[PDB]
Amino acid sequence: IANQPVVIDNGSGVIKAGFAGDQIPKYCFPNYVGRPKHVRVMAGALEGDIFIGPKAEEHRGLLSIRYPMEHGIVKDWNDMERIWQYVYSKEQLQTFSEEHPVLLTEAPLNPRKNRERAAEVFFETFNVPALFISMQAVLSLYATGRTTGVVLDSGDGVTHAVPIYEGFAMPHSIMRIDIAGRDVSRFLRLYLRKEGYDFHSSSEFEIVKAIKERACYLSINPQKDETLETEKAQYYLPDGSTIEIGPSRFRAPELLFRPDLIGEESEGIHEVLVFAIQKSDMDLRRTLFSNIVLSGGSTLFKGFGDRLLSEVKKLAPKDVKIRISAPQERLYSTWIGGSILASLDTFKKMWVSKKEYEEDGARSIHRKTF
Amino acid sequence: IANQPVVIDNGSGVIKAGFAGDQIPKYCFPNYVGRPKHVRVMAGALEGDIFIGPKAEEHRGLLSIRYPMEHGIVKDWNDMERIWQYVYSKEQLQTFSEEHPVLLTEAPLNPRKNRERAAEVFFETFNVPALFISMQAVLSLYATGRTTGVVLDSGDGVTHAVPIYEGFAMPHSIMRIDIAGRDVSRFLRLYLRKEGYDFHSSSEFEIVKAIKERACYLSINPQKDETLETEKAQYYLPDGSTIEIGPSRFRAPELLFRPDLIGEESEGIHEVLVFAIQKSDMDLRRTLFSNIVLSGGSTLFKGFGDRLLSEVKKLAPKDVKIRISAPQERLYSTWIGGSILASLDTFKKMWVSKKEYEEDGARSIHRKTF
Amino acid sequence: MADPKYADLPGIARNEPDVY
Amino acid sequence: AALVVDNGSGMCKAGFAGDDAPRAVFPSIVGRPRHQGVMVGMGQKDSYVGDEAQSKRGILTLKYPIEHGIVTNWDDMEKIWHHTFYNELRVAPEEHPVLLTEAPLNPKANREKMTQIMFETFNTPAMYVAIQAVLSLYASGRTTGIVMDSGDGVTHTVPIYEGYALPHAILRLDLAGRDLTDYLMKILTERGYSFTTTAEREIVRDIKEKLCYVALDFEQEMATAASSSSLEKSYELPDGQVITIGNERFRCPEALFQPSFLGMESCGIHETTFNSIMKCDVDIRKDLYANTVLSGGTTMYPGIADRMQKEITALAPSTMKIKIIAPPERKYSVWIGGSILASLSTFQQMWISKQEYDESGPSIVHRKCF
Ligand SMILES: Nc1ncnc2c1ncn2[C@@H]1O[C@H](COP(=O)(O)OP(=O)(O)OP(=O)(O)O)[C@@H](O)[C@H]1O
Ligand SMILES: Nc1ncnc2c1ncn2[C@@H]1O[C@H](COP(=O)(O)OP(=O)(O)O)[C@@H](O)[C@H]1O
Ligand SMILES: Nc1ncnc2c1ncn2[C@@H]1O[C@H](COP(=O)(O)OP(=O)(O)O)[C@@H](O)[C@H]1O
Repeated sequence: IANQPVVIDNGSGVIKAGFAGDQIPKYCFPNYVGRPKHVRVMAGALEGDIFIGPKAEEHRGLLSIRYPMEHGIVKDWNDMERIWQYVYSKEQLQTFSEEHPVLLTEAPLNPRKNRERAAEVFFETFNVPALFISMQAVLSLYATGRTTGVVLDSGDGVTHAVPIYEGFAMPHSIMRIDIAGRDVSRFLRLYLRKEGYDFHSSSEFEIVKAIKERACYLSINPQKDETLETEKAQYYLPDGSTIEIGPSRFRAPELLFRPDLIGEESEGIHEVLVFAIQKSDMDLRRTLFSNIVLSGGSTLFKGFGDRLLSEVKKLAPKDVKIRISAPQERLYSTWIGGSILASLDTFKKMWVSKKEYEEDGARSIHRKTF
Repeated sequence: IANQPVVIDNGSGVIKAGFAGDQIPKYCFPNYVGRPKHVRVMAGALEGDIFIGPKAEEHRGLLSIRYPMEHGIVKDWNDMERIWQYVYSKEQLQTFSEEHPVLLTEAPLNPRKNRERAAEVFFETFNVPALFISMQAVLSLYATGRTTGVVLDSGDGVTHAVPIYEGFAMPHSIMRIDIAGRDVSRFLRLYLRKEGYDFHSSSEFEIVKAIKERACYLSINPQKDETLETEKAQYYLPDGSTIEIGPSRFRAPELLFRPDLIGEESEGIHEVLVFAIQKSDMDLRRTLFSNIVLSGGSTLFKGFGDRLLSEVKKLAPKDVKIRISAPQERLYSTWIGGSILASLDTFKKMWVSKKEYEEDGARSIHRKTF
Repeated sequence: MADPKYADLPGIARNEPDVY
Repeated sequence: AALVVDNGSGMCKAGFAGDDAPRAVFPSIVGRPRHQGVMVGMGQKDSYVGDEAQSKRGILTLKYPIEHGIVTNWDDMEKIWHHTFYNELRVAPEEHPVLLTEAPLNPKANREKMTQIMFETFNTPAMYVAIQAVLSLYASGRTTGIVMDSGDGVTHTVPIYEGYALPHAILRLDLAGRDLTDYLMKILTERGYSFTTTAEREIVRDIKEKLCYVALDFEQEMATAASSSSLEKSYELPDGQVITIGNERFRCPEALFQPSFLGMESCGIHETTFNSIMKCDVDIRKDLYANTVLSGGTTMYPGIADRMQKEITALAPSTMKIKIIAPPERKYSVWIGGSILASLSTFQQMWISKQEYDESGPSIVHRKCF
């Protein structure tokens, strides 16, 4: 049973879905379950009581949204089962889980219990013929067509940098933080309350993400932007009430570089990139500096790559060619590589079959991934 | 110019004032501006047409009461200027604004525009020599004599839990909710209309506050009180007409713990107290649980402290020593600490001088408060 | 190509100049 | 099969389920005569009801049982129900189920007493109590939209989105048609047309229905009234006497938009609807602005929809597209909605039964309502 396999690119922010051997994912929607706050007195209302995908995006105001995954670690397992069921259902894929093999994704250095419980869901509740779990960095390099590359990614949950060299992922050189797009959006919300405009509800939270996506930029020199007085640019809500953002637009993404702003001493994006290259072997460093690949949504800020270059120039050894590459399709880079990996004939050997899972259990899944 | 400095403990419900080094604030009056509804035909009437303090409390029924400050954020700035002018005038303090320095108070995580506009009023309309804005939590600990401990407070405006360990306030663990005494009094009024005894006028609103203060209690188990049938205890109004209160007395202050009743998904007092402790670093959590300080008027409900402990026992880790301390004068906690802080010799270094404000501006005030 | 989010004029990469 | 009975404070409307318009339409009045020791000839009714009280108005003390949507005298309300079923409709209440209506934010005891009278006294097989605004929205056809319902009893607002009512955003208002009728009667006395007795209360009510209209701009209409006498219309009474008033046409229903005339100290109907929409969630305001539904007799003044469009646009941001749904049949919109609700097949499982009432009691209705 070797049908056209499915590529479920997981993530706390957005969940991409579709079939193998495609250019772009057809089914992209945000990873959250929406349930109504209010009472439904009047008949002919929105049925189901559980809202996932474009219905939830359309009807935010009703729904008390709650994210099942935080930092690539599913907290609420019932909510992810409903989302994965919604992905497979007639509203998106229009196919059964029994037909196609599954390509799952996870962030590196995650809890092994979550990986086991993920496999349990796909093998038992859904009846998958074969499952395979993979990393974000390996898939990003598949999409570009390279083998050598440091993959500095920045999603909604996790930021990390896996240094791969000619098809050799070094597991001990991996640097990871739990500071990313969601924490920047949460940090922007806190600033907007200090400015004046308060947002508190979960439906109301996604307005702050939309402000962060649209009107934010990274200053090349933050001390210079502090000393100077900002212009105070405007933004229109779905309501229509105007919001003067002020200095919070440039100070919000500084959480990525200075994680001491949230009050949680970590490395930072630029330090993680340097530390990943430094932890690897001596002869591999110059090739890893030349091949720096970007991916994820929190790399899309204005002047992000310019500042990320300047920080590498400050930290790294002098007179070395730094090249921070970044494709046009950064958001779907991880899905594209999964679709390419799924289309290859070697894919049949790498996966974990249902029969192999029933015999061995979790140990066989831990062996095949690494 | 270092005269005996004035303390002005600002608040939405009540405003308290006096001088430094005093045991209790001599001048406690409610923070609102009453203006007459009816026309004055006959001569020899109440002059001025803007009533503040005991005259307004005496003549409620005449005056259309309106509060300038909601949730520790003044909306009507002209009314607060008139209140501050009434504080300084001969009817209360009998002093000039030019002589004494000022200790103002504000809640944490407020709009910075209000803080600048507060400073402009004190420096320009009044001609203050030195101003200093401080937090309610830091002052409450000054009053008790401690340095360690979480300060749970709940006035008429704001409920916020600030964790401070040995003179180190953690700004990123400061939780805040706009669910305090005013919203409880508003929720009690809405319940009394469901019972039968409706109130609508602004002078008539203060009768609901008097009912909230006197005849209310927080039950330990809310589900057990819901199943049981109430006795319908009485309360006599200022007129004379009796009111059987019923289940509206005990379900009204439940708003503080269950903010879903009014229709706003927030934390609640008990969650805010736990969340503030959890946001801090691991080693400080056990000391923060052992030192919990209560403050404000909305902590004075019957069986409030008993319910708080039961909620902490439910949420917090098991086998930890919980201790919810409080002062005897819970309403005068923040003022006494300010009077202590004002009388210290260091207070001269902390404040924003008039010369420093004229040179720099708002930046120097944002540099000295926090 | 089709889909909601893209960036126009960032470029594929930012590279330091190669010396002799 | 089912009967719909909109127990309005003014006109008590009733009929059958699945109908275009109600059969039984009459003013909810119970006129008791002048009790003097002198006899009366050839027999008469001790207490008249409905159209009989309106016909023989000159003698009878016209007392309405419902005051502000609240049943004051229950024996009077019981006589009107009896008059609705047996005399007007000509059908027993034991055979047919009975849909009733009350305004939102009413006393909880009134539903229980209304239901007790239906089951114990009238012996109804099944009953239900609906919100008036919910039915008015259901008569109009839309699932989404705020309903500015306004009768002689109570003006109120209920914002609903995609068949989800927002109970906490509801705002009941004390201003209503009866208060406008009393205001018109007072300003008539100011220009030498004194109406004291309750027989003249219906004449001034009938004057209010014919002549009065909502002003587009009030200060402009006051200026034109002083200049010209073309606006000054004439109305002949039941008696041959005829009277002429100039200022009082536009000035009477202005009390809705300026409650200060009546002495209520409340928000006007234009800004009460705005304040209701702002209390809702921020994401679902556009649809509430688009579907600003009107209903009841107090929305039957000519040019009221134009004044609502002017005032709501003035309050709201400039980017918003304001629109008032004002149908031709908005006077009887509450009853039409009940007829459509009764006609649906889903409503057959939503009724209360006799056996369920005997098990639970009057408190079962609060669960069934919303
Ligand atoms: N053409 C009209 N123009 C202005 N006002 C009117 C007109 N017709 C009726 N009214 C007012 O509205 C009332 C009619 O009542 P309506 O049809 O709104 O039902 P109701 O008895 O108020 O019940 P509900 O409160 O459920 O609407 C009358 O008492 C009168 O004061
Ligand atoms: N143009 C943009 N600018 C800034 N941030 C963005 C942009 N687009 C998306 N984001 C952020 O990145 C997140 C999506 O990134 P993604 O790589 O899909 O995360 P994941 O794969 O972990 O779900 C969103 O939650 C959003 O906050
Ligand atoms: N004994 C009491 N029981 C319950 N609530 C009270 C009691 N005394 C005062 N309150 C409420 O708490 C408020 C006083 O708290 P306070 O902290 O002084 O408010 P502020 O924010 O104005 O400083 C009053 O406005 C009142 O509504």
